[PDB]
Amino acid sequence: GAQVSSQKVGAHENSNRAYGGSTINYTTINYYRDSASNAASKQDFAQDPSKFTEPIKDVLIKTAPTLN
Amino acid sequence: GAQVSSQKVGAHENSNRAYGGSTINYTTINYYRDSASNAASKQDFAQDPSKFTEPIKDVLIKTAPTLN
Amino acid sequence: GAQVSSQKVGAHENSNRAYGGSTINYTTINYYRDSASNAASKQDFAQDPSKFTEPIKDVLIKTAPTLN
Amino acid sequence: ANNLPDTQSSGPAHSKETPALTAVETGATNPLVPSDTVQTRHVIQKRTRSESTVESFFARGACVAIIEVDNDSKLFSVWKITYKDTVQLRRKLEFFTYSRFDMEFTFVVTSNYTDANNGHALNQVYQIMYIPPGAPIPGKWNDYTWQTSSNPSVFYTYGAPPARISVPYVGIANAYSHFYDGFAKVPLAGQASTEGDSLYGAASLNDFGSLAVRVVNDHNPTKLTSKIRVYMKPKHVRVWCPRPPRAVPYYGPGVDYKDGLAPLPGKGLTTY
Amino acid sequence: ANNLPDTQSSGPAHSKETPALTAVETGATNPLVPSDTVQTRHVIQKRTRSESTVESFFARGACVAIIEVDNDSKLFSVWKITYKDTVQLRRKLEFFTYSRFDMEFTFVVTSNYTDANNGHALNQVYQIMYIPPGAPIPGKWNDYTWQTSSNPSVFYTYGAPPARISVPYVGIANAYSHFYDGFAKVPLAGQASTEGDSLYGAASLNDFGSLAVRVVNDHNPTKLTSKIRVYMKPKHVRVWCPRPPRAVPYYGPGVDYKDGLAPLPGKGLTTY
Amino acid sequence: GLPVLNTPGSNQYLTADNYQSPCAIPEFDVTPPIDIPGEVRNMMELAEIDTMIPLNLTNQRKNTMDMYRVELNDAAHSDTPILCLSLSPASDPRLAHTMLGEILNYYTHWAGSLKFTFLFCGSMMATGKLLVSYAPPGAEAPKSRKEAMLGTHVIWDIGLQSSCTMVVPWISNTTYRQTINDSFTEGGYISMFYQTRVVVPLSTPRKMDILGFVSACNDFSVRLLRDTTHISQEA
Amino acid sequence: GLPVLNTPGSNQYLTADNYQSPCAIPEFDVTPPIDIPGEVRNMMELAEIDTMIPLNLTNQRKNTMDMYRVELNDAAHSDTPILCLSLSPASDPRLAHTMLGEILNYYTHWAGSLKFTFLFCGSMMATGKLLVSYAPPGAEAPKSRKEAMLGTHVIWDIGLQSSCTMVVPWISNTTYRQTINDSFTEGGYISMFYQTRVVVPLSTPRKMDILGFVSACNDFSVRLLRDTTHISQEA
Amino acid sequence: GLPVLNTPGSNQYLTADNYQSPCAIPEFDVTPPIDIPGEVRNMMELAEIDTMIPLNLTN
Amino acid sequence: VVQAPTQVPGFLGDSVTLPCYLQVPNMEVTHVSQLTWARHGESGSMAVFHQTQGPSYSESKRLEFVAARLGAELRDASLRMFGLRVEDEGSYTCLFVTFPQGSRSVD
Amino acid sequence: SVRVMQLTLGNSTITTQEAANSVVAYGRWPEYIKDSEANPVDQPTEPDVAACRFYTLDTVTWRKESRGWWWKLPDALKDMGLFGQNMFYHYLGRAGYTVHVQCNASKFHQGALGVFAVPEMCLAGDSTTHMFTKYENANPGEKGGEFKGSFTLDTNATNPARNFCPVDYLFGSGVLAGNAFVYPHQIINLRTNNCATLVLPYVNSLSIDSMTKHNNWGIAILPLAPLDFATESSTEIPITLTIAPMCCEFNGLRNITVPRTQ
Ligand SMILES: COc1ccc(OCc2ccc(COc3c(Cl)cccc3Cl)cc2)c(Cl)c1
Ligand SMILES: COc1ccc(OCc2ccc(COc3c(Cl)cccc3Cl)cc2)c(Cl)c1
Repeated sequence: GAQVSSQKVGAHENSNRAYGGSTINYTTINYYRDSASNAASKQDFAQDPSKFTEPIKDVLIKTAPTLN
Repeated sequence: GAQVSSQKVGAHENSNRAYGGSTINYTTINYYRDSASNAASKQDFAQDPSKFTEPIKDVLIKTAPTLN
Repeated sequence: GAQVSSQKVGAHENSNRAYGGSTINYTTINYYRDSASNAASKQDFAQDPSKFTEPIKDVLIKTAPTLN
Repeated sequence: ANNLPDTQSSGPAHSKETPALTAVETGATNPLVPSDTVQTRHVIQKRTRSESTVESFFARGACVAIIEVDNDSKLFSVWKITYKDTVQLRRKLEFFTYSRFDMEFTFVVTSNYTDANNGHALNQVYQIMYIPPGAPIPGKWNDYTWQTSSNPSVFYTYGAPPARISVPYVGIANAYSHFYDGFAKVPLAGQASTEGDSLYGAASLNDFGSLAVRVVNDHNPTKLTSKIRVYMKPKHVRVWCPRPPRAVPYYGPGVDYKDGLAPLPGKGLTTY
Repeated sequence: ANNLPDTQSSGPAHSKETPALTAVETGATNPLVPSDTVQTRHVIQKRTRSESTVESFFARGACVAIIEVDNDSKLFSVWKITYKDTVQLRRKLEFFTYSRFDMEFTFVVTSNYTDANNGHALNQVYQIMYIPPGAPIPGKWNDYTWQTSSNPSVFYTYGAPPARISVPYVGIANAYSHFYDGFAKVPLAGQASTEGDSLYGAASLNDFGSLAVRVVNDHNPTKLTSKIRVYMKPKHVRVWCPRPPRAVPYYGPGVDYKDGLAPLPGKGLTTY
Repeated sequence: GLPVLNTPGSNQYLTADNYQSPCAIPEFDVTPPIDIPGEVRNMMELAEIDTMIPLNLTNQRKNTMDMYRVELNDAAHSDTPILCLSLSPASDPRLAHTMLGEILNYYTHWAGSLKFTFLFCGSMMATGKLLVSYAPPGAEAPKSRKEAMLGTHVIWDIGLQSSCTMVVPWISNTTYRQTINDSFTEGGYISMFYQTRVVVPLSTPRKMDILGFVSACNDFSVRLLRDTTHISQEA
Repeated sequence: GLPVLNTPGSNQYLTADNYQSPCAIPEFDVTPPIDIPGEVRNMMELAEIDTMIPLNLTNQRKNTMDMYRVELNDAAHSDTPILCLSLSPASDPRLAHTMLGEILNYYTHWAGSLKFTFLFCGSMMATGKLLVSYAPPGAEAPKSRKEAMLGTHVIWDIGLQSSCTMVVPWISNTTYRQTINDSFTEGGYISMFYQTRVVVPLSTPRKMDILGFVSACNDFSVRLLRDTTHISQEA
Repeated sequence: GLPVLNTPGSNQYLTADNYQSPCAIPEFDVTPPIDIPGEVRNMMELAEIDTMIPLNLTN
Repeated sequence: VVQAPTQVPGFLGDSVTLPCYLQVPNMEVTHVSQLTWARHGESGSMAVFHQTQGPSYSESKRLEFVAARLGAELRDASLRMFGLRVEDEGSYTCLFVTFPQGSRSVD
Repeated sequence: SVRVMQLTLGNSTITTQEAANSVVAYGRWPEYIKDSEANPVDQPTEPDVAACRFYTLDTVTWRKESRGWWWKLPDALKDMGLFGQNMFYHYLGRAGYTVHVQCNASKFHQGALGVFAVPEMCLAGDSTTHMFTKYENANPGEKGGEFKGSFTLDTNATNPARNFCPVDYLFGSGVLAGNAFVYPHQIINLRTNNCATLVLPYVNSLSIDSMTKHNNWGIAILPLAPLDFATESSTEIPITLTIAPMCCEFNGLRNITVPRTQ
C-alpha cells in the first residue's frame, strides 16, 4: 500500500543520485482508516481564473474591440 | 501479511491523489498472535431489522390489508 | 521506493559477509516530499582541475616548450 | 501549483489590433502580457505557483485558543470551539465565503509554580474532553461526566511531545460558511418582541460544542497554573467565493467595526 | 570523491623533452608527476579523495549563534539570521565566492537556576519562530505575533533530543553570494549626501529575516536563564569561484581588518 | 522488538510539518460536497483580478471614497505629472492594500509582470491623450514628460474604449524581489502626464475623474509564506 | 502498534550524522541554478594550483611583500644553501599558509607527491645554473651542495623557459603522514644551491629575485576532517 | 538500529484511538459462539421499531 | 531596551521634528541596528524611514532623516516632516532590528 | 453587438441599446437541484413563468451627494407577485436571478456606478452590541437601504435602533471598497453604458434553504465617480432596478408565513 512519488529537487548535490534513481523519490504509506488522519499530499492542481477575471457572457478577444 | 484497504474520502484536497491511487488506501499488519490484540477493522456489515420490526408468522404487504 | 547502494568496506571481519552479499549494502528510503528534508547521499563526483590549473587559451604539452 | 508560461519574443507592431485599449465596464480584467505592449525576448519560465496553492496557504498550525486551568471551580475549564477568538487564522479563512477541509489539532501544554519558593507537585496528567452539542457539561473537575464513555478524550502527560488529533469535515451543511447573511429565527406577526428575536449572522447557538480541560491529579495546596495552547491546521482544503480581506480591526464574531476605521496613511498624489 | 592514478614505472631519460622546465608567466601550473623527474616503480594506488569532496568538507554542524532568554523584555529574544556571528563556518564558506545548498538546523537548548538555593520551576517549553523579512516582530513575549498562523514555529520541550529542521535553497538569486562588490543604492547627482548612501558590500537590509525565541510557560519570580545554541549544516552543496582563505582576524561583516595584520612568524631563510 | 535509534528532532513540534495523526471521531458519516460556484485552487487567481487603487492618499481624501478618484481638467498642456508611484506592490501605501498587495503581504518574495488599467469617467464629449509611463530603477525619478517618455510608456487616446492598460514588464536583476521597501530589490517608477490636453466643448464639465486598477499577469508568482502586518490583536 | 526496542545512542546529537528532517518551508518555489563559471567539486582541486611560498620569513621581511622574494647575486660560486625548508607542508611556517597548507590544516592526514616551481626574475642578460634538492628524512640535513647532490635533485639551467619544477616524490614509511610536526612522520629537507654561479654582463643588475610556488600532484589526498588553528575568536 | 523521529501526538492517549496491544492472557481457549436469536448489527435497527409515545405529560 | 520619549506636540505651520530615542544598556550592546518607522496610517504597507546602511526614503517625499548613518551609532535617531500641511494623526511608530532579541520596539 | 440586447422571461421583455456585455457570476448559469444533490424528499413546486419574470423594484435617484444603495435577495422580491406567495407558503426555496440595473443620462453628464453582486453580504451594525441588528431592519424589502459616508454609533440605550451602519469606503463590512471588484460586477460609466446586467446562479453551502431566514445575494451600488452635469450643481438621474428570479423550486408546503414588520 505504499505510494511512491518523486520530489522536485531544488539544490543539487554533486551526485548522480541528485538527478535520478529512488534517491529523488519519496515513499508514503497510510496507517489510518479515516482519510482525516492522512497528511496532505500537496500534489495540488490549478485552474482557469476566467470565472473571476472574465465572467462575461459574450467572450471577447484582447486584440479586438471590447465595446462593439 | 499486510492488509491494504481503501478509505472513504470525506473532504477532498485539490489533488488527483485525493481521488485515486495508494493515496486513498491504508495499510495494516497484525503484530500479535492472539486475535484479542488486534484493533477493530471497522469494515462492519448491516442486516435486516425484520426480526424486530416484523416478527410476524404470516408475511404481509403494506399495500394490502394487515387484518385479513 | 527504497534505494540500495553498496558500502566501501574498510576493515573486514573474518566473514564472507564482509566481502559480499546484502551484508555490504545499505538501504535508503525518503520519507519527506521536499528534497531539502533528504540526507546527503555522499556518492559525489569529481572533475578536471584544468579550469584553475591550466586556464590557457592555446593548450600546451609538459614535455614541449611552454614558451614557443 | 504549477508552471508559468514562457515569454515569447515580440517585435514591433503597426496594426488595427489594439489590446492596450479596453472597457472595464464589462466587469472583465484585460488579460495582457508584456509582449502585448512592448518588444519582448524569449524567456524560458521556470518559476511556479507551488506555494500559493489554497493548500499551501493554509498548511500552518495557527493558535486559536489558550485555555487556562489553575490546579489551585478553576480546577477545570471549558472552551467553546471557535476560530474567531484569535485574528490571524480568522483573517486568512475570510478571504473565502465557504470552505471544506479536515482539521489537525496540536496541543502545547505549559505549567509552572506561581510561587518562587513554595509548594511542590508530581508530574501532571491532563484530560481534554470534547463535549459535542447536547452532551452533559462538567459541573465539577471530578463529576460523572469525565467518564467519557462516548465523548472523545485526550489524556496528555506533562512533558511529552504536544498531543495531536485529526477531525473530519463535521459540518451539517455541504461546506462551512464563513459568512451567513441571515437569522436562525423569523419573527412572526403578532408575537411579542421578546419572541422570534435572534442574532444577525448566527446559525446554531452551539455550532461545534466545546472542550473541557482539567488536571486529573489530586490537587495539592500548592499554587499552580497550566495553559493549553490549541493549534489548528486545515488539511485537504477546498474554498469557494473569494472576498476582499479585513481592512479594519475586528469587533466581535460579526463583521462589526468600531475603532481602526482609517487604515490608510497619507501620501502625495505626485510623490513617489 | 574518487581514486588517484597509479604510479607507472619510469626509467632513465636523455631526450629533448624537458617537462622540468616551464614558464609560470602563462598563468598555468606545471602538471608534473614523480616519473617526470625521477625513476619510479609501479605502485597500484588505493588512496581516494572521498573525504575532501565539497560535500564532505561542509558535512558538519557548526555553531552560528547562541541565543539567550532570561525567564526572569528578556522574556523573549530576536536573532537576525547570519553565518558571520561566528568565525569557523564563515571561514570555510569563504573559500568560495558563491554557493548553493540546503540547510539543516539543529538546536541545543540548555537552562539553569541562577540561584544555587532559590526558586523552582516546572519543565519549560520553548517556541522558536521564524520571522521572514516583512512579518510583524514580537513586541512582548506574549503578543499576537506568537500565534504563528503563517510563520513556521518550532516548539521544543526542555530535555528532549535537540530539535532539527531543514530549509531549502531560499536565495533570491541563483546562488548565495559570499562576496558582493557593490551597493544597494546609487547616489544620484544633485541629491543631498544623506541621500543615496548605503553600506559597501551590503545587499538587502534584511536578507533572511530573524528568529524570535521565548519560553511559553508563565514566568515565575525564580531567576532562570536559557541558551539556544544554533547549529547549521549545508547539505546538497555546490560552490563556485575559489578564493584564498582569511589570513588575518575578521573585523565585522565585511572584509575589513584592523588587528592581527602580521600572521606569519620569523624563520631563517636557510634554517630547516 | 525491532531495534530503533532516535534521531535529533524527535518529540519536537514543527508548526509547518506534514504528518498523520489518529482521528478523534472515527467512522463519521461525512456530508458529501455539492458543486458550489466560484471555487478557488490557487491564491494567484485572486491576484489576477483588477482591483481599484487608492491613488489619492492626500489628507482630505485618504480613507474616504475620494482616495480612489484622481481628477483631471481641461487646462492647457503641462509637462508635470498627474500622479507618481513606486513599484513596491507590497509596501507602497497606494498598492499595499489592493487585493494584489494584500496577498503579497502573506509572502516574502514576488516576481512577474503587472498591469495598470485606467478608466476615464468624464463625459462622452470630453477627449484627450495621456502618457502612462514606467521607468526601471537606477536613474532619477521622472518629473517631466520628457524624462518619462524615455522609458516604457503607452500613449492613451480617449474615446469609445473607455480604458487603457499599461503592462509593467518584469525587468529585474534578482530572480525574485522582496515584499518590503528595500533598495537592493527596488522596482522603478510609474507616472502619468498629459500628452496633449483634455478638451471639452461648452456646457460640459471641465473636471472629471479617472480610476486606476492593478492586477498580476500570468507569469506572476510569490514564495515564502509569512505573516502579514495588516492585522493585529491587542490583549 | 509495532513493538520497538530503543538502542543506545538514541536521542543523542552527533555533529557528523546524516539523517532526514522535516522541511520548515514546504512547497517553496526554489530559484533554479545558472551555469556560473568556476565550479568546484573537490577541495583537492585547489591544492593542485600553484601558490607563492613566503620563503623569506626573516624579521625585516616577514609579513611584507619581501617575504616572497629570495634574492640571488652574481658572486663567485659558493657551496652554501640559498634556502632551506622542511617537508612539513601543514606545519612549516613557510608552507603552512600557502593554499596547499591552508587546506591541509583542515585535515589530520596527508599523502602524495608535491612539486616546487621556481621563477627567475632577473634580467634577460643574466644566466646561471642552480641545484634544487630533496633529501628523505633520517640523515643529517644537507648543508653543502656535496650532501644535497646525493639525494633527489634537479639541475636548473636558466634561459628562455623562466621556471623550473622539482617534484618531491612520495617516499614514506607510513601510508599517510600527519599534518603536525612529528618525528615519526617527518618528511625530509628541501634546499637550493648554486651549481655554477649567476653571471651578468656590464650595465646589468647584479642581484635579482626568484619566487617559489608549491602545489600538490595528482596522487595527493588528505583525510580526517579537523578544525584549523588558523582562525580564532576572542569573546 | 533503524533511525526514527518522534512526531507530535506521541505518548498521548486518545480515548477514540484504534491500535493493537499485547494480550494479557495468551493462548486462552475461547468458548465458541452459539446461534443466539435476536442479534443486532446496527443501532438504527432499534430506531425503526415502533415505540409508544408518552403524549400526555400533564401534571 | 526600548525607552522612546516621543509623545510630542508637535507644533504646526510648520515645522518640527519627530524624534526616537533608544538608550542602550549596557553590556549586551545592539546590532544589526537598522531603524524602521511605520505610520498609522493606512499602512499597506509603507510611509517608512528605513535605514540599512544608507538611509532609504520609503516614499513620503516630505521627510528629513538626521542620524549618524552609513556607519553606525546606534539609534537615537531623529526624523522630521516638512511640509507644510497638516498631514496629521493617526499616529507613528519606531521599530528597530537586533542580532540579540530586539527585532521589535514600540508605537 | 456587445451593446444591443433583449432579455425575455415569461411575459416580460427588456431591451437595451447601450449595454457593455453581461456578466454571468462565477461563470455559472442558474439551474435546478439535481437528484445527486437533492436533500428534501418531497415533490418541489416550480411556478416557472408565474415567478420567473422581470419585477421592477422602486426607482432611486442619484445626486452629487449620494453614497450608495444596497438590497438583499430574495428579500427585495418578497412582495413580488406569485414569487412572494411561493416564498412565504414554503419552508424551503431556491432561485437564481437576472439583475438588470437601468440608468440613462446624456452625452454631457459624467459619473460611474459600480454594481456588485455579493454572496453572503453581511453588513455592519450601529451598536457596541455584536450582531445586534434586528430582523426587521436587516430585511427592508424592495426599498433596500443606503450606504453612509461615516460610522455613527447608536447610543440610545433605552431605545436602540438595532440597525445597520454601512460605511461606503469600508464596503459596509470592514473591508476596503476598492477590493469589492473580486465579486461579480459591471460598471455603469455614463459615457459608455445605460445599464449593467448580471446573471446570478444560486450560491449557498446547501442545495436549498429558508428564504425568510437567509439572504443569499446582496446587491451593492456605489458611485465610483460622482454625478456631474454641465454646470447644474442640481442634477438628479433615476436608477431603476429590475430583477427576475430563475429556476425557482420550493419544498415544504404548509400555511403561509407572515413575518413581523417595522
Ligand atoms: C471554518 O473553520 C472552522 C470550522 C470548524 C471548526 O471547528 C469544528 C470542530 C468540531 C469538533 C471539534 C472537536 O475536535 C476535538 C475532538 Cl473530536 C477531540 C479532542 C479535541 C478536539 Cl479539538 C473541533 C472542531 C473550526 Cl476551529 C474552524
Ligand atoms: C551562504 O550561507 C548562508 C546562506 C543563508 C543562511 O541563512 C538563510 C536562512 C533563511 C531562512 C531561515 C529560516 O529557517 C528556519 C525556519 Cl524556516 C523555521 C525555524 C527555524 C529556522 Cl533557523 C534560515 C536561514 C545562512 Cl545561516 C548561511
